[PDB]
Order: sequence, then structure tokens, then C-alpha cells
Amino acid sequence: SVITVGPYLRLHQCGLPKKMALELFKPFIYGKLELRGLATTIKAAKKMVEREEAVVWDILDEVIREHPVLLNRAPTLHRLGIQAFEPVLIEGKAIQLHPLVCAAYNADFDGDQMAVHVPLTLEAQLEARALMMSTNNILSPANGEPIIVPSQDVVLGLYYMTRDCVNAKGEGMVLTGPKEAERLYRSGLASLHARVKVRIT
Amino acid sequence: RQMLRKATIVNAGSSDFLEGEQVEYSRVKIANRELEANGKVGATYSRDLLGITKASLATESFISAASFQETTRVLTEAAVAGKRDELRGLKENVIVGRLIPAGTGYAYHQDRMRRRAAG
Amino acid sequence: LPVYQGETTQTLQDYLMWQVELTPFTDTDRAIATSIVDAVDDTGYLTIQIEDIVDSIGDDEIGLEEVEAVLKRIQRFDPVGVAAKDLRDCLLIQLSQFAKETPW
Amino acid sequence: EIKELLKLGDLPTSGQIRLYDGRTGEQFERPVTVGYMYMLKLNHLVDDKMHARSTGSYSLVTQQPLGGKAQFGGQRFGEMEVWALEAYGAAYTLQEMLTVKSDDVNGRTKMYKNIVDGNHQMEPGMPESFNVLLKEIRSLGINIELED
Amino acid sequence: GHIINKGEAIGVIAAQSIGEPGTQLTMRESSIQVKNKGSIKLSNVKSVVNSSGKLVITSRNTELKLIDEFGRTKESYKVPYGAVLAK
Amino acid sequence: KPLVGTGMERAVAVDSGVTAVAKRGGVVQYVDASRIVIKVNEDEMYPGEAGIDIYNLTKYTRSNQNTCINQMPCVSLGEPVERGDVLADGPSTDLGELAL
Amino acid sequence: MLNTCYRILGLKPTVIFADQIMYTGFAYAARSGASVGIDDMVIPEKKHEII
Amino acid sequence: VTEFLKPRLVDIEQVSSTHAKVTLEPLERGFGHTLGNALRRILLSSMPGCAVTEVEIDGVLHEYSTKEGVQEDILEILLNLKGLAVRVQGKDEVILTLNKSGIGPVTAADITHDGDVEIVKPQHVICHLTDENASISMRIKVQRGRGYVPASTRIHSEEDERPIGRLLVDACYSPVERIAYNVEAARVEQRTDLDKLVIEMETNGTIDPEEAIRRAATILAEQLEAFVDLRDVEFDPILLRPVDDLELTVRSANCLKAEAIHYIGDLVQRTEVELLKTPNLGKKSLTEIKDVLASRGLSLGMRLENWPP
Amino acid sequence: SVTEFLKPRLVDIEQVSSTHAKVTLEPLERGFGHTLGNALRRILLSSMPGCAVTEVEIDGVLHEYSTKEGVQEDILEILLNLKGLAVRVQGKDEVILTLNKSGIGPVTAADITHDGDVEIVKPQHVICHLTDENASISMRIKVQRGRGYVPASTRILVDACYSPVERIAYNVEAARVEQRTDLDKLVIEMETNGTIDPEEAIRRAATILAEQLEAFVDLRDVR
Amino acid sequence: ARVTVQDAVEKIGNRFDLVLVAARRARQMQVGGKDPLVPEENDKTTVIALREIEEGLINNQILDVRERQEQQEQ
Repeated sequence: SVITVGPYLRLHQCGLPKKMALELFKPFIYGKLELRGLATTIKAAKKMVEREEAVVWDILDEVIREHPVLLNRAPTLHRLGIQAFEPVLIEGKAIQLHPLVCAAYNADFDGDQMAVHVPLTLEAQLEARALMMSTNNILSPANGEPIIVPSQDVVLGLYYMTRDCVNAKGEGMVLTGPKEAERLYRSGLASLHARVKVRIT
Repeated sequence: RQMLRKATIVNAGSSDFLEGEQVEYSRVKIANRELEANGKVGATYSRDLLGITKASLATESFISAASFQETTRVLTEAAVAGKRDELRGLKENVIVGRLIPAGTGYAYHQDRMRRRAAG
Repeated sequence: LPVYQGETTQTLQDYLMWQVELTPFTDTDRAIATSIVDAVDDTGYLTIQIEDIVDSIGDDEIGLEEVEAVLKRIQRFDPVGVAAKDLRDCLLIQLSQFAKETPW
Repeated sequence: EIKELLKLGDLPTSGQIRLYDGRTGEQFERPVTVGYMYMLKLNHLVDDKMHARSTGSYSLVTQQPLGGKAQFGGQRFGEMEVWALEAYGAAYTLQEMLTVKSDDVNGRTKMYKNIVDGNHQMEPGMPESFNVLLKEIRSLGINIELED
Repeated sequence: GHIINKGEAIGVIAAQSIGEPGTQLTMRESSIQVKNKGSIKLSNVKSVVNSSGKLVITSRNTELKLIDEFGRTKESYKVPYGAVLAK
Repeated sequence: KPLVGTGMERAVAVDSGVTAVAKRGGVVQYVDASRIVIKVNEDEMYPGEAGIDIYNLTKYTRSNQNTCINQMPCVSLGEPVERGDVLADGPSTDLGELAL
Repeated sequence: MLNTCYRILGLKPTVIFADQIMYTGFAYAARSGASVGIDDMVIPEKKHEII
Repeated sequence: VTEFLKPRLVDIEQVSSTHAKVTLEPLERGFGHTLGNALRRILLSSMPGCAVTEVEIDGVLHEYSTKEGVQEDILEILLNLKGLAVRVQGKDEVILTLNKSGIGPVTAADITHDGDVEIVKPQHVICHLTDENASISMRIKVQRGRGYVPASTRIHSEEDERPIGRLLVDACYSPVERIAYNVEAARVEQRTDLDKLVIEMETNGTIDPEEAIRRAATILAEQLEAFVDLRDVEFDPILLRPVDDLELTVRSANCLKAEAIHYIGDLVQRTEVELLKTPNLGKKSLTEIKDVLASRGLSLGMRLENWPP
Repeated sequence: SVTEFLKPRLVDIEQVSSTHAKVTLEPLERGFGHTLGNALRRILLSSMPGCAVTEVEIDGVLHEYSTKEGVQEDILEILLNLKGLAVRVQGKDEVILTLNKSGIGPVTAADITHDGDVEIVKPQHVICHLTDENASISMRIKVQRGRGYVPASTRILVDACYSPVERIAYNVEAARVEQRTDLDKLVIEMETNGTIDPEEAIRRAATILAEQLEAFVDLRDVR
Repeated sequence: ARVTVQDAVEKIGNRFDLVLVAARRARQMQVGGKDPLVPEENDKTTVIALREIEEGLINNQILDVRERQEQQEQ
């Protein structure tokens, strides 16, 4: 599976393409078709899946919703080489990996390939949710420092938005704090405005 | 620690007139022999460390420490000596295909070990 | 390379059992089923007589009607009417399946 | 010379230019330098990289699936990967990766049946590769068997 | 944020984090400078008679230590037996 | 064609033998999407020949890399072409210049 | 900041904090522009004398 | 509101045949920017245009070959026909013919002209020929759309259709492809300082500037009409045939009527051990019914989730 | 098809309090999500009718660097608290207000004299800090009519927050109707200062945008 | 879906027996014969069982007591 950037799709999620999907969960699609009374025979379910009907996609979205998946980089050096995420269907052919998690996987968004694994048993799903989720591997298991740490464009954006040349437009302006965005978006002051007084709670 | 095992002995201690005894094994033996029945029979040992590539092969289970460096020599030594593995290591259970005694399978392994006492 | 390719294949009879497994039934129904689809050709009609299959069961409880059932259940599987027991009816089964709407 | 060439075509010598947002209609600060770069497409396209599999044809020796997309193959699990798994302490996931998705013949069909029926239960049994290893060891003058 | 529980494989956690940073390299008695105020702390140096107004050293195991305000030290600065105490 | 080049692309394209050039030609008579004919003048023409040169292009042929090698013509009709001048344009070429 | 948020508040708070921080960063790094150019970097005039 | 003085349309300018500049009346502060941005995004997102859909030609068969007498290949012909600008009348899905022989340049002027098709640029190139005995003859299908549609989208609509000889192309359905706006301060004294927004567009000649602006404004109005009133705070099993024609020999019908058995489904989702709890029917009758039920449902194998009335 | 556009039918709005409300829509057309969100946000932020306080005349020095003389709070914080007051005038024009209280300490909005059309949304809002003795003070504030927002530096004394809103934001997510997944889903989040329902404010802004744009269609869609 | 699993961890502590209890609960919930004590929200048995455990109603003792009571009531 090819890796792309997940600007959206927060930490406990991963973008699984619908073309690579509906195949890994085919034994679950057959089960859901037999349970909802959409296929009296196995052959009928196979014919309905090979034709890619709308109800097939509906069943896929219904089953893969509450079912985690796990990703694994091919070069894996430490424990964080294999993590677990929630699959979300994206109309493409490349898995979207979360940027903050990219530090762990050590990816660099160049030509790379990611391995996917689907758990079938309930115990495997519970082990992936309670131990292998990205929402649990914050600190490192080697030294203690947090793995999730921004280094990319986010840092530059924060450093730029928290600065002041000398005094921007509206220096003497005084507000309460929720008015800062209001006066920045329309008119009145810039982010680089200094000497602004506000009551912080 | 992993490098610090297989301690050699100079005194008999009624344990064995040989060389190549593990630290834990010799400690359990002396703790079960001295305090229980005869404490005058002391077994003095000398802890000589071994290299990783050398200490790795020093395992009681012939299944493990085989794929690591060499398989033929380990198999020949195990056939000559006739040793049992008992599937205590992780690689043993991996090759066999059962729950490893670690993580979520540790409870199952402890229960299976406790059940092997009675039968 | 030791196994070279060694791709295990489908085989028809092998295909028949894969759906036997996910058909729902009892142990006796799954036993007769293995018997029935055991005795089936590359062409697909069955080799042995149905009363013969009853002798292969060796059970007093097993009856021809019971066999008529498990058989016919697996008689419309994949592909259509297979396990025929002498074509005439195989044709009749494939006729069976498609719609009234077609003339003649 | 590059800066002098920008003056003949009525362009800024600095190379910067103001740009607006295509979604909010607001002028950006810190003017962005635009240009014309020569881009080339590589053979490493996504149309051939992607490859999925749920169940296909296995081999006769060691009963393992085919592999690297050779006639609908599947990916390979690694030693570093099982090490990472053991670092999490996922014994059940490991057993599933050892029996369910593996050469265990009497387990694949049962797992498929349990998933189609909605049972979600695993029966490990024993992989066929261990039996192959036992037979290959017994092919020499070395006895080996498993006790009770 | 709690103590390690039973069943976790330390051996798998270890021996994997040490070799993980694979970014190493390949293919390959007179000057004493103190940082701040300290003491001598000879740490059992054998004192012998010297020519000038000092004490000679005969032992080979010598180690100094600087004490500014407490038991914390700054450096060791091991010197040979031919060292001459200036202070 | 690239806007920022080095000039070496011309030599790389004419030397790679990926296009079709005009050898000993003086003028073009008929042009086609896969055929080019050139009537050599009497200057560079020796007796014993009709005095025409033909070039058959390569249209959509499978390469080693499963790519497509297609040649596009340059001259339109009745253009004086000299010796060592290109006639067709191979894959990723433009007027005898390497443009990928 | 994230370390203190993890220590004091908890896991879910520092997670949602990291998420909001990343969102705000993705927004402001595109609203600010952050361009580059030739005249951006400045060569010191004293270099010609030091050389 | 306090006399928001809504603007009006006036002074529509036409710079050239494919480039125009429209101006409006002064409006309140903080309206020019957002109005210009919304109008630009709507004019560039969804605006009805007219393009080519599919082309047939007797001479060539596919697009990966050539034709005796032509200079440019079939792909270049298709790429040139894609850029062809032409406006059409009330009826859509039109088909025109183009047949020409000779060695001269074939342009958009030498095409069979119908009363409901107008070419805006007859100086286009259609890959002119080179031989005298060469003669091109093809048919171009022109349709209308709103957004860019590739060739793979319209494949499912043609399964038994589209024989060998007809090649489909890509359509853009966007005649503007370029537009800009600018707000300034002018033409108002007797009142406070207002702003006026001017829109400089460069279309393809098919659509008019005023008509496009009016279409964009109507679309914006129709889309915003939904926020004015804020409120609001089939699938079934195929086998639903009745219990008839099931060959109830003696007492099967009586047992089905006494137990209040439904048509088909409820009898299928039953097990033999649970079915024996019913009044005694006999193993022979049980197998006889199971055979007829297996002929259509594989031995009563089904577990329905829900049951609609 | 030719001119058919998708209209949002799912307008479920969930709110936590009377001043906060998160509205969500259904999968809309391509590119209309962000356009509509930005348009509505700028309309409701840059120009919106409402009443607000413009300037006060407290007894003492007109300069900002005044004394406490029993107030115990700087006049800057007094004006900052006065900005957070949502005064509502039914029909009247720019009017004057005053207040007078004892020396108990809690100064609320109820201390201001009650008029006919002048109303306060919350009578517990703090106007002045806790006094130290029985000394009184006169505010002499005034309110005007306006729209949008304009600081006090250019147009005079405290501020002019005519916009009856506090914060506004919009987000766009991906969504699918039946098969294609390239649909936009808009999510609006607007915190209001008070006196106006969030949905009512959105309705008012939409009607304002409509009546400002309806003159461009030149009476289209007659039948 | 459940983002973080911390309350069930605090209810168990060992971080390992929690998985076993949740599995032995979800198995029963999926096979049948049981009823979710927590009102479901269109979620699968795994997250339902996990939230019921994190709420402080399901553990390695109440389940055994209920199983023994059901077996003795036969």
C-alpha cells in the first residue's frame, strides 16, 4: 500500500482505499449479505460482490466502520514499526498515513510501500485497540521522550503566528481574547500585533 | 545479564564433576541441597561471561539457538546427547504455533503450567 | 527453488466441498454430502446409483428420501446441475432455473 | 543577468509576487515566488504498486501462498515484525498470524466458516511447515518425535 | 505511568532499542583546568616527603575531586605518581 | 521543450539514434504520418539511382520497458531539408531536442 | 508544552491538544505563505575583505 | 439593513470576441471582496458549456494508428477537436458531419452547417492533409454539460453500444477557464465612500458574460435559499413468495396454518431440533418438506436479521 | 443533470447552551462548501445590525490614567467589562444611560436605570468591581445604532461592537451521496454574545446576502 | 468509535487481563444468550463490551459469578 499525507483524518484513523477495500473484508461482506437476507446462496453473494453494487458498498461501510486495521512499515527497527488505526474509505489507490505518526514509521513521503493487516478474531482486535493504537504509544519505550512531536510546517506556522516585528496594525488595541480572531479575520489588527492587553482566564 | 551465565565450578559440591553449568540452575541446586539436607557440601562457582554469538547457542532447548548461527552442529549435538526442549522459549512456541508465554498469552501459559502439576 | 511454483489448484470436486462447508446442515447431512459429491465425475454426473450411496452409508436410519433431499440441496450449486445421476434431468434442472418469460 | 532579464518582460527583479486564496479571497502576506519548473513523471506509478488479497492459491510445499503478486499473491511477514509484535505482547494476534493466515490447512476453512457465520473464533491446530521440517529431519539418521 | 506488570517481555523490549539507532560511523599530567571553586579530595593518595614545600606521591591510584558547596563534584583529573601538590 | 536547458539535449537527441534524420537530401515531395520521401538534388546524387530516399517511421511499437515508441513528423510540405537535419521526432523529443 | 499536558492532564487531553495544534499549524503555515527566494539569503559584504 | 443600497448591473464592456469586462454599481463596505470571490468560484465550478462527446470515422478504426494521406495522427485530431468551440441551440445531443478532400487546410468553416449550430472560430486546425487522393469523412457528436467529465465515466452507459469504429473523447464543459476580479473606490459623493467591483473574464466565445453572471447569481440564490429556513432538528429479502405451491402433501398445510407460519422466510430460519418441537409430523414428512425447501434454499440455511411487514 | 443542483435537506443543529450551537449540513456540490462558508462568515462578521455601547463619561479626569478613588479597579478594566454588555433597543435611537448604587460592592447591570426600549440580556453581568466604602459613582454611558465593527481610535471612546456575535468558524468534510465521494459537507460553529439565536442569526445573514444579491438576477425564476 | 482506552485499564490495572475479560464477554455477546447492560449506539460487540467494562460493571469476578449461577440454575 502506498503512503500519502493525512492532513485531515486525525490520529486514530487511516485512509484505506475502497479499491484495496472490499477485498480484504470479502469473508465479512459474504457474512453480512447472508445475514441481511440479500443473498440466499454463496454464489449469489459472490456474483453481487464481483459486480460492485451500491448495497455492497453500503455493507462495506457498515462493517468496516467499527473494525480496526493495522499498518506496518517494511523496514521496522523498533516496536513502533507496527501500529493500529481505524480504516476510512478514500476514493483512491494510496493509504493516507497521519503526519505525526510518520515520525515513528520514519517515512518521508517519497516512493514507499506500507503493509496492511486485518484482524479477524475478537482477541486480535482487542489487542490492536488496547496496545497497538497510536493513541497509546505517546512516550517512547527506549528513553521516555514523547514520540509524537511536531517538527514540520506546523512548527514554522506557530512560530510565525506567535511573533511581533515591532508593532503591527492596532498596537494599543485591548480586548478580552475571543475578539482576537474576530479582529484578525476581517480587519483591525494582525497576528504580529504587540502590546495587546487581554484578560486570560 | 544475558551475557552473564554458564558459570564454571572448581569444587565438586556433589552436584557434578563437570563444567558448563548455568548460574540459575546451579543456584537452585545449591539452595535445594544446602539448606534442606546437607549444608557442608558447598559448590563454589566462577561466573565467566560469554560473547553474544557464543552465549546465544548455550540454551537448554535444542529448538532455539539453531536458526541463529548453525543448525547442523546443534542438531548433531542434540542427537548425540539426547536432550528435550519442553518448549520454554518464545521461538519454540513460535515454531510450534501456540501462545507465547508473554503478553496476553502469559495467563494461559501460567494456567497450563499450573495444570501440568496435577495432570 | 524447492517448491518452484507448486500452486495447488481448484478441481471441481474441491470446489463442490468449499460450498459444502458453508452450507448449513447436520452431521448426517454433512456425511452424506461428502459421500455424494465424492462420487462425481470431471463431466459432473454422478458415477454411482443413488441406492448404492445408501449401501455406502450403512445406516438403518438413512433413507432414500433423506438422500433425495441432501442431494438435491447440493444439486444446484456451482455450476448449475451438477451431480446429475443420468442427464435428462440435468438438462431439466438448468431449464428449471431461468425465468417463465422466455418463450417456447 | 537573471534579474536584468526580468526587467525586459515587465516582471519584478526580486522574483516575489502577491497571491490570493482560492477559498477565502484574502491576500497572502510574505509574497510567494512563482516560477516554471520542468517536471518529469517516473515509471513508479500507483497503478501497478497496489495489490490486495484475501484468499487465493497456495503452494504444495510448506503450503504457503504464492507471494509477490505472482498470480494474486500476498505480502510476507518479517522477523523484525514478529519481534515488534512480541514487544506489544500480542500473543493471540501472533497465533492468528501463525495458524489462521498461515499454512494450517485444517484452520483456514474453519476460520472462513466462522467469519461467514459470524462466530469470530480461532482454532490453531498445528502448521504444516513444522510437519515438513519433522519429515526432512527424519529423512536423515536422526530420530525426532513429540511426546505427550 | 505505573510500574511494569507481570507477563511483559523485557527481553523483547530490550535488545531492540539499543540497535535501533543505526546512525553510527564506520571506517574509523601537566594541563589541569578547573571549572569553578573546588577542593583537593586526593581520595587516599600516599603522601611522601618532597624536595620543595609540597608532598610527594607514591601510589598509582590517584583521583582528585572539586568540592564547591556540597558533596557534588566537578571532575576527577587522574594524575600519575609524579604529581606535585601546588596547593 | 524545456525553457531552462544546457544545449547538450540537442546532441543527446541526435546521437541517441531515437529519431529519423535526412541523409543526403535536398527537398521533400510527399509527407505522411508514417512515411517520408525526399528527392535528393543532383548535387549530392550519384548516377545509377532513381534519386529518392524513403524513411518509414515507427508507430506504436512495444519497447523493453512496456512503453510506447512513436515518431512524429516535422516537415509539412515541400521544405528544403539539408544534410544532417532531423525529420521525425522520437519519444520525448521536440525539434531534435531532448524534452522529457 | 505537549509533555506537560501529558503529565498534568492525561492521555486524551494531550492527544486532542496535539491534534488541535497540528490543525492550527496546517492552517497558519498556509495562511502565512512562508516563501523563499534568492534575495532572502544575504551574503555578508565583509566576506570579500576576510578572504 | 439601514439602506444597504443593493447594487445593479450597468456598463457591460466587450474588449474582444473572447475577453470582456463587467462592472456593477457601488455597494456597502465588505461586500465587494466576498461577492467577487463567490462569483468567481461559482463561474469556475459549475457553468453549463458545450463540448464533444464521441467521434466516429469510417477510415480509421482505433486511435493508435494513422491514415494514408494525413500528417498528424488520430490522437492529435481528437485533441484538436476537443478544443473546438461551438455553441448549440435548444435541443442537445447533436451530430454533425465533416467530409473534405484535397491538399488544402481543413478548417471549421468547411463543415456542414445546420440551423442549430454556430462556430465561433472557423480558423481552427483539423490536421490538414498532404495527398491529393486523400479524403476525410467523419461525424462529430456535440453535447452540453456543466463539469469536466473524463472518458471512463461514460463507459458504463455504453455496454451493448459503441461498436468498433467509434472513439470517445474527453469533454471539459467549461467555456470560461479564466476570470479575475478587482474592487476599487469610485462614483459616489452625496453619500459615504462606497466600493465598486469589476470582473475581467476571458471566455471561449460560447457563452455571454451577462448570461454567465446571471446564471451564477441564480445558482448562488438557489443555493442560499436553503439556509433561509433552518429546520429538521426498499431493502428487503428477494424470496418473499407466499406459502402456496410448496406441495403440502397431507398435513404440512395444516401444520403451517396452525403454527401461524409466515410465507417463506420464517420456515427457512428453523433448525430440525427446534422444528421437532412442533406437533408430530413424522420423519418422512419432515424429509419430504426439507427436500422441497432445499430445492430453493439449500436445506433451510438462512438467518435473517429483521422481518419487514 | 443539466442544471440540477443538490440542496441540503439535513440541517440538524445540536447546541450545548443558549449562546453556542454547532450546525451541520448534508453532502453538497463540489466547491460550494468552502464558498458558502466563507461568504456566510464574512457576511455575519463584517456587517450585522445590532446595538452596543459606544462611549461613557465617568466623573473625574477624561484621561485614561485616572485614580481609583474607591473603585479599586482601573478604568481600563471597567471599559473592558462594559464592552461585554449586550444592550438591546427596541426602536429608539442613540440614548443615554446612568447608574447609581450603594457601597455593598457587587455592581451588576441591574444598577443601570430602566428605560422603555433599553433592555439587558443578563442582569448579573459585572459592570464595576467591588467598592471599598459607601462611595458612589456615575457612569453616564451612551449607546448608538450601527452595523459591523469599528474601533474607537478612528470613530469615537471605548469601542463599537455593533456585531451581535462572539466567534464564527466553518469546516468542510468529504462525503458521498450514493457512489461518488466528492461531495462537500459544511459544518458551522458560531458562539453568540446573546439576544439572538444562532440559527436566527444565520437566517438573518442569509436573508441579508439574498437581498443584497437578488438585484443581480434581474428578476429571474418568475415561474 | 472509542478513541482511547484508559478507564477499563484503571478498572483492571494489569493491562493484560482486560483483553481476556473483554474477549470472553464479546464472544458471549456475539454468540447470543446475553444482553448488553449498556445501551448500545449502533456499535459492534467489542466496543460495547469494552465500554461496559470501563463503566465498572463487567470484570473477572461478576462474569464468573453469573456463569456459575446460570449453570447451577439448570
